[PDB]
Amino acid sequence: RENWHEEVLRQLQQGLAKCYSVAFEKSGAVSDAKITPHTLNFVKKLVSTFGVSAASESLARRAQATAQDPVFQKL
Amino acid sequence: EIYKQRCAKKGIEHDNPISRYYDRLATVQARGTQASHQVLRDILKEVQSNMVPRSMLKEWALHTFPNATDYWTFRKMFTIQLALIGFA
Repeated sequence: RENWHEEVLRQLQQGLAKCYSVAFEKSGAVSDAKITPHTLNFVKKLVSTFGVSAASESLARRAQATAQDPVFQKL
Repeated sequence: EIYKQRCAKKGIEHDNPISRYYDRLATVQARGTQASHQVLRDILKEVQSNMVPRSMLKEWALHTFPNATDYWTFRKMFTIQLALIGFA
């Protein structure tokens, strides 16, 4: 599984693709088009979760320890 | 990825044509009118003339396959595979 940088990058790209689809749907009304509730919820999920069976438990423990990174916190 | 490599070598951003398309639509719509088919044609012609020339993929293939046999085989395979993909 990918590290948090790559996860946030992937989610940003997916949200941008969805935004482009909405933009072409609202092509009639550029400069007036607003974001759909779907994109709003997507970005809310991204900001709430900013990227971050013994193997899965150890991976979860590592991810919990990963949040201590000050650079990740500032970003 | 081919298109992005061509843009990086040229130094331009790959999402520029989309931005140009929406900027032109906003400019026309700001004049209180909807874009006609001719406006879309003019936008595509502008993108082709300025940002994305017709020959990007060809120039990439010419660089990538300098051997004539390799170029021919690649192009023929590409043609038939695209025929099947478009059919599907």
